[PDB]
Amino acid sequence: PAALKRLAKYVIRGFYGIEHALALDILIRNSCVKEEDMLELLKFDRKQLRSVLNNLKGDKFIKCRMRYFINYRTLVNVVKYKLDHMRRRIETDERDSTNRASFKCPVCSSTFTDLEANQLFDPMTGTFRCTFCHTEVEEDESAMPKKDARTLLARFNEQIEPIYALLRETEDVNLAYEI
Amino acid sequence: TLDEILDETQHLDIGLKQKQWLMTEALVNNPKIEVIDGKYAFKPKYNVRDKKALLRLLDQHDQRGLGGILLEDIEEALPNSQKAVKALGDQILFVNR
Ligand SMILES: [Zn+2]
Repeated sequence: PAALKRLAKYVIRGFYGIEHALALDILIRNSCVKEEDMLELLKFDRKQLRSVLNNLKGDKFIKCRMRYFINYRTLVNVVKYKLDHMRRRIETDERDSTNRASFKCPVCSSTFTDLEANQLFDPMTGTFRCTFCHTEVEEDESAMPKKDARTLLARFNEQIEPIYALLRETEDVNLAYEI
Repeated sequence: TLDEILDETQHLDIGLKQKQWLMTEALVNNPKIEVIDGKYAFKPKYNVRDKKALLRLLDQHDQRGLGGILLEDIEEALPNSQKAVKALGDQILFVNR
């Protein structure tokens, strides 16, 4: 599991911050990890160390082995857990509606569908007139830039895979090594 | 030596009794007095305060950086900061809890 500690080297790099990461570095050696030793070594605060440990406990990152004196060992199989749910939420914000180019009247900032201004469509002017005011309609304008968000997320969320490729690959090859 | 300190501080007339008690006992109850022989030296910091080149401690990858403490710092010509910026420029990393 030396390359299992390598997926770990890449997640600490990829995610948790210096204060967390320094503690996580100690977690590297899964031989013996007491609370008094880790406190004295990290040169951290006891309340604060307890917060980080409690945070790591929340990850189920560690299996608190009681004597009382403690020991801590990896539990996260949630690398997929962050993945399946995050991909869902990003694909929700990505998947847009349609051209959804509803007429919108710039004077009253009222919103219409292509259907809304179609009933309004004024045959004497060959264009679309707003309802209560005859001022000509415009594009959905700003409204929801879900299409720009789709493009951005795609570049941004899938652009972090290459830098994660080292670990996405190590994990995959390490899991195969574990059998 | 205590006599040399007395001398330099012009406090030599502390009385032979006190002088002696200081020399034999004050500098004996001293925690881990690093004293090769005649002359007393610095005990806490093993390394000379030279404000530079702790690459040995950086490459000492056996204790995750060896608890680099700030207690033995900021008392030099540059308040750690000047060294740190170069320390920032170099591998040296600074943080606080
Ligand atoms: Zn209008």
